[PDB]
Amino acid sequence: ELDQLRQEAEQLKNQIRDARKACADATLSQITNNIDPVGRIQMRTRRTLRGHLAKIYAMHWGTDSRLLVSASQDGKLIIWDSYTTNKVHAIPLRSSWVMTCAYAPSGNYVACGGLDNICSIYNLKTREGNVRVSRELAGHTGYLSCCRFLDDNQIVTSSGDTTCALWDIETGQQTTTFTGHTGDVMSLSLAPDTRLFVSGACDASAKLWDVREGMCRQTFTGHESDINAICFFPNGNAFATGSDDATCRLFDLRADQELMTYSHDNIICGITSVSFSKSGRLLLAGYDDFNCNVWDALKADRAGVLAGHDNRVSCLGVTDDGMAVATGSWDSFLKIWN
Amino acid sequence: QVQLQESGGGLVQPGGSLRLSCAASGFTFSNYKMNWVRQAPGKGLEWVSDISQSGASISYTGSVKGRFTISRDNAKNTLYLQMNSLKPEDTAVYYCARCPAPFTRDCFDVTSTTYAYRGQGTQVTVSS
Amino acid sequence: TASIAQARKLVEQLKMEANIDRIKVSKAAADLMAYCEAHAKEDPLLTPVPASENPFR
Amino acid sequence: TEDQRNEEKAQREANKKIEKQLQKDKQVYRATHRLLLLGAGESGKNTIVKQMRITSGIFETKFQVDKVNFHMFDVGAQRDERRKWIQCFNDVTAIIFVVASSSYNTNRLQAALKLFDSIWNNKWLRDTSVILFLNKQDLLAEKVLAGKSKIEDYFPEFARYTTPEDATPEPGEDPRVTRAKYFIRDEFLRISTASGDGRHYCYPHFTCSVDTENIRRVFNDCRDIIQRMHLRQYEL
Amino acid sequence: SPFYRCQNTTSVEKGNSAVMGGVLFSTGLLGNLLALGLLARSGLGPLPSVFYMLVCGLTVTDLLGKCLLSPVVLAAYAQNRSLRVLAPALDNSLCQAFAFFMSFFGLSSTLQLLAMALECWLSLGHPFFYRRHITLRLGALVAPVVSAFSLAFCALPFMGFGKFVQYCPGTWCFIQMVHEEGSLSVLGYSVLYSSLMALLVLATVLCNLGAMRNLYAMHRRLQRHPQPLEELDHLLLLALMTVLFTMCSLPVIYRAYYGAFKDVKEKNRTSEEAEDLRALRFLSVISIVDPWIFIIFRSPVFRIFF
Ligand SMILES: CC(C)CCC[C@@H](C)[C@H]1CC[C@H]2[C@@H]3CC=C4C[C@@H](O)CC[C@]4(C)[C@H]3CC[C@]12C
Ligand SMILES: CC(C)CCC[C@@H](C)[C@H]1CC[C@H]2[C@@H]3CC=C4C[C@@H](O)CC[C@]4(C)[C@H]3CC[C@]12C
Ligand SMILES: CC(C)CCC[C@@H](C)[C@H]1CC[C@H]2[C@@H]3CC=C4C[C@@H](O)CC[C@]4(C)[C@H]3CC[C@]12C
Ligand SMILES: CC(C)CCC[C@@H](C)[C@H]1CC[C@H]2[C@@H]3CC=C4C[C@@H](O)CC[C@]4(C)[C@H]3CC[C@]12C
Ligand SMILES: CC(C)CCC[C@@H](C)[C@H]1CC[C@H]2[C@@H]3CC=C4C[C@@H](O)CC[C@]4(C)[C@H]3CC[C@]12C
Ligand SMILES: O=C(O)CCCCCC[C@H]1C(=O)NC(=O)N1CC[C@@H](O)C1CCCCC1
Repeated sequence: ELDQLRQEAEQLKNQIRDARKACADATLSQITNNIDPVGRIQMRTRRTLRGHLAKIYAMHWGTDSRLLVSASQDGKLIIWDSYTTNKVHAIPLRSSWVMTCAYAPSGNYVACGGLDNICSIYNLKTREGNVRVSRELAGHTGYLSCCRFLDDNQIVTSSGDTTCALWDIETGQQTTTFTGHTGDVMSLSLAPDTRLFVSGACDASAKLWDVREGMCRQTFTGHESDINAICFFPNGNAFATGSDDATCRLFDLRADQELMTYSHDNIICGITSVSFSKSGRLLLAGYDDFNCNVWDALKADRAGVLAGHDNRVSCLGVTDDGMAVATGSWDSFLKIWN
Repeated sequence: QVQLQESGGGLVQPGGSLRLSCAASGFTFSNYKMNWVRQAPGKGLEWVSDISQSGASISYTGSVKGRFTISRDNAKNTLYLQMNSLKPEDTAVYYCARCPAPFTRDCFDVTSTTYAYRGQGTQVTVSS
Repeated sequence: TASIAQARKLVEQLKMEANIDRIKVSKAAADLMAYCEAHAKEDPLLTPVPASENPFR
Repeated sequence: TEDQRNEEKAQREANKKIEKQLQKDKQVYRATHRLLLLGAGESGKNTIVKQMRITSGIFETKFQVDKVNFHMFDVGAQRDERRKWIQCFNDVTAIIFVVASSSYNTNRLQAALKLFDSIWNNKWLRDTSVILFLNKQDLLAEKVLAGKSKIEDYFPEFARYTTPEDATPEPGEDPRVTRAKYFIRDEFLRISTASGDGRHYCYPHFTCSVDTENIRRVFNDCRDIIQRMHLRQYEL
Repeated sequence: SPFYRCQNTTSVEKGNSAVMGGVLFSTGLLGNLLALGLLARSGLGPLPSVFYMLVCGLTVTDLLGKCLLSPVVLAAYAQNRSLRVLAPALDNSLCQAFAFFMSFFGLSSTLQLLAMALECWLSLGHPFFYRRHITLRLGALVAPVVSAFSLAFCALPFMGFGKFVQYCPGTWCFIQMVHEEGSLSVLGYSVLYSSLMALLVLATVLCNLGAMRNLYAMHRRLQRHPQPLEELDHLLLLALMTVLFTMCSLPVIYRAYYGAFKDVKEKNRTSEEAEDLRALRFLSVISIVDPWIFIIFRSPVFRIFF
């Protein structure tokens, strides 16, 4: 009987592929060939942040574009001031091997987790003035890879259990569970409207899920290796994914197929982080070659290179306003380029 | 999407010979190290053999050395496993596994849980 | 049960995803280009932001 | 803007306090030695953890040896796909890899060998030393002494293997048990010595689940590792 | 008759030249220049370390002393005039300051060598202590503190404890290693300096021996089962460094002790002056040997051909 299901899945995949090919009347590269190239931009590090002991693994810019949060595997979550570089808070994490961090839009709460399979929340604006654990989400059966805040009460988290979870911080329970991924989920990305989110699960494929409906609304299978980075396009209709194959791939939610690919022959190492600028014209992807490549979102060419880090790049974040971009690496130093 | 289609397996008597063939698609077959593993009835995944990208470095398990021959053809993205002499204990479902990342030699495809880069496998049975 | 339940869920999700409102790639590319050229000047990274306006001096 | 300058001074004082905290902590961390305990499911690693300690995805065991703090981390309750999270332990002092030598037939020894090879060849682990604990030597001895579990049936090369000259057999141990032990050791030695030099080293130690001296061994190994990392400083 | 015949002589005596000092200056200058060039190439691109900063400080100290000292001695011969008259603008300077700088640089080089040996010994024999208590902090304040201590110790002759006198060649001045009665006030400073030098030399030798002993066990442990530099070559480098440092530092100490205690029966002033000059001739070789042993022989660029 399993042969019937196998044949049904095969013919459904063939039909979906034929449909995607039928909608491929043109290609983004041939239409963008008329766009003026960005050329070259010599971005330099304007601020250097020092104080982290172990390799930094996660980072997330705040909506205020002033304070930033960085997590190191020494059990430390540091809040830095972008303008003055002064550390605001230094939360000691109960779990040393932290792998994710999220700065709430309002800045009242910050989430972080890791191999402990527990997502701890910390309130930065307690009446006492100190930072204390607010909630503990210990329902996951795997390491927390990435997390992002939808609001002051709802939070999406990705765990090594191959399933994402939307939690209500107030009750501390799984409000919704997203299942379907084959491998371990690595990164998360919240759309501008906070209604849909995408993520890769080490299966060379990404899945767009709806926060309210709680189901895999769409799926993409453009990549060829494990996906480690993902970020929504500023418009919310597309997103770029980075994989260990040393190539970034753009996918549109409406096209249901890959739009373009950014890669180069000399670039053979894996990818760790990817993000878009305010306008989305520049795609900044962090590579294991100790530098970050800024590609043109339309010309598919290397518009810039940030080779200021001496160790692997772990996280990369662009402010909502797009003034500067913070690139963290395993060297325990955060560099803000502008 | 990554796709691996195994075929060539079937019934055989003790001492026979088979030639399993795995057709790959959805990636650069030459940039990844290939492996043959097997799962016996009522048993866990068992690594059989491995062949590197260029096909120079080859390795087999102790119970397979000098009995099976692994090979690859990057000109068509295909893997081959010639079993010269089989025995009853060789009955199993054979799977073809790919390296997790390219340009690497550290494999983690012996995972018991569902591996995202393995084919459906081919059932081979040996009986007198 | 699990071996067949996984395939059942996969087929169900594939059916649900096959009937989506897929859009042409030309229109998506045009929309992306329009969005890029619209906020081009509003991107401090794409265009050279003045030194005075830059808080990172 | 006097208020702005006052806020800046307050933030500077807070940053100085945080720098002191990060300093009193740079001090506690570099003095503590982190270790990653790994091994097959059928291995006696649980017994070793129990002896050393006498829902969470990671368990921590803190123990002091010669006034030196060692934090051993077990990655239990985690999926067997280790290719991703293992990279998190690149800076650990050592990886205590416990393999059951008596678990050879499926053939779990082959799976342990493949896992050790993958760990030794992993890009981000090329600078991390691996302490190989060939645990359950009593079971291997009992199986090879009075038993029909012929090793050549699962390792044809064993038919041509002979006890090396540098072998230090235990007084009273049967020559066959020592031969099997040193063969299982060379099985890992061939893998560890072919893709490593001046980056990481393997420390094979014949141990048992109930042996307490294992702790000491780790300590010793740690010293070696550290010393060797110190020798690297003398290279301009 | 005055023991230091050239104590008040205005002209440089005959029978010697500057070739001896000239070669010792040129070789040391080239060595220090190559060392600093390699250090700059490393800093522009490796990463800083305690040993790196210590070696940099040692090389900087040596270069400032081949340079503050040698040009004066060369000009002395060039104009055929002793230090007391080589600069008529001065009256009694460049004679007492010359020996001041010489002793300061010697003591600082000895202290920095001892500090490096102790750091290596603590790192190789007590890894936990090194990882707990060192840092590049100690590696940054060690050299300034050593220089300050050397200055404070060598400034004593300007306080009624110790004196500087000129020797037969007339182109250089040093501590009054010999007095006629035994003015304890003068001999005390010489004896203290000699004792400090001997203690530092012995400590450095012991630290190097301990480092080599630790490396031999490490060598065997690397031998059994488990381009880069090995440990059996660091052993030879440390042994050569120790041997040369001892053979260059023992002569001056021996001469000081001899002038302090065993010369009550005066002996052939000519031979004594010759031996006093020779002692420093060998002592100056430490600054020429350190740059090659600590950097050049360790730099990969040199080992490719060597
Ligand atoms: C490559 C660097 C180290 C320079 C080479 C070292 C040379 C210049 C050193 C090593 C030993 C030194 C000699 C040590 C002893 C004497 C005897 C003395 O009565 C005259 C000077 C003389 C002859 C020294 C001259 C300089 C010397 C020859
Ligand atoms: C790498 C870092 C630690 C710097 C190196 C150490 C510094 C502090 C050392 C290197 C050489 C030293 C100088 C060497 C020579 C002289 C002239 C002498 O009259 C004493 C002061 C002075 C000027 C020394 C003071 C300190 C000094 C500048
Ligand atoms: C600047 C560093 C490198 C060296 C220190 C400066 C050197 C060149 C200076 C310091 C003292 C100087 C000497 C002192 C006085 C005189 C008097 C003059 O009638 C002849 C030259 C002579 C003998 C000078 C030569 C140059 C000299 C040695
Ligand atoms: C402190 C370091 C950095 C600089 C060293 C300054 C040196 C050159 C100074 C310090 C003390 C000075 C001496 C103090 C007193 C006298 C007595 C006078 O009748 C002749 C010169 C002489 C002997 C001075 C020469 C220069 C001198 C040695
Ligand atoms: C651990 C760090 C952060 C704090 C170190 C502060 C103190 C203990 C350090 C700073 C500079 C150091 C000194 C600098 C150089 C020397 C030369 C050595 O031959 C004797 C010890 C001595 C004198 C050091 C002793 C310890 C020292 C005084
Ligand atoms: O010929 C003569 O009159 C003898 C010259 C007097 C000795 C050499 C002085 C000078 C030179 O002349 N050649 C050098 O290299 N000098 C510099 C050495 C100098 O670093 C060292 C530091 C440590 C203690 C001892 C001196």
